[PDB]
Amino acid sequence: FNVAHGLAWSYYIGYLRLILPELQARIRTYNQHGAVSQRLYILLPLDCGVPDNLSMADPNIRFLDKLPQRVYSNSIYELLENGQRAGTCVLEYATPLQTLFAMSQYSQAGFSREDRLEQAKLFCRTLEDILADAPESQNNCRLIAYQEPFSLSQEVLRHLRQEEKEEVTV
Amino acid sequence: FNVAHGLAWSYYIGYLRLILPELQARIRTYNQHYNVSQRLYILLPLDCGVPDNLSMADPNIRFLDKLPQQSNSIYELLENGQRAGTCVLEYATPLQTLFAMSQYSQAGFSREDRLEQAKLFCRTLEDILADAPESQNNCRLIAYQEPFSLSQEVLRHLRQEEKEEV
Amino acid sequence: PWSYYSY
Repeated sequence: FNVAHGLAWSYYIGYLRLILPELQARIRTYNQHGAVSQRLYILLPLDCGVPDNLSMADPNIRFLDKLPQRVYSNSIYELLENGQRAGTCVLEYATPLQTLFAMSQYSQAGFSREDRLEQAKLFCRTLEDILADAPESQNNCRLIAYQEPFSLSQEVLRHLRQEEKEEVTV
Repeated sequence: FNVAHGLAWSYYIGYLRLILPELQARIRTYNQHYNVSQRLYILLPLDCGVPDNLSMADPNIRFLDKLPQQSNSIYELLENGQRAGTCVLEYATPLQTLFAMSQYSQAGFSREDRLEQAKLFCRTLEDILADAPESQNNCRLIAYQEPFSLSQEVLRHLRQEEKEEV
Repeated sequence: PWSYYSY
């Protein structure tokens, strides 16, 4: 009874597959007006704790604007270092992770905190395999899996600079 | 391996648990007028084929109104052009996720796998609602395998519910 | 509907 399989497939079939194909084009139009990354960075906190505002999780992550255009709203966030803009990217949480959290607060589910973490890892692996064989192929999508004990802004910044490195070497 | 498990739990955790608790109150406030049923009837077509308009599936199923808040819609059921029943009718949306996977070659999801997961989705959702407080027996599942009148199949369940109520 | 994820 692996609930992550359904959550991952539904997350790709019902959401990721419908916003990723034209994601770059929306970013390119924005970048015509600083610069924004080309990929959608999805945060996968293995504790399955998704706050309503990303600014709370890390003070160095601050809202900048929403990416201009079923229709779904993605928003561009800027990451800070000593109060200075070190990176800006489209950041969003893995929404199915809250479904794992709500199940663990549902006594009739039998979902323990250990089961939630275990399913969170399965959700991350399955989405990886899905996107790997996917037309978007993570070419517009990066997966951020992190287990809080940690600067979240530093972890996304590390991947952003690596993406820029790849963009100029390859 | 079984993708229906996630779809069922997500459908209950992310949707059913948030509309079912107050469903009767919204229907009761609506039912103040025209002094209909108290349950949410979910259609589970085992073909995983969800039309955009329910009127197409059966011409005897017609839209009447949307349940006002305190989005679900109230449908009217016909028999020989006469209204024989009125209820809040809706599809099990995760069934389209099963259909889209069957049209995704990279998934490895065959038409036989779609039916198997559709049946598993129905059984799993049944057990979930059985042990659920929010269910309150205000939600009934209509599972039907197309070969049958869908309007008649729902009608059979509405009259049974009224029978039990008295 | 099933706009479970952000919209």
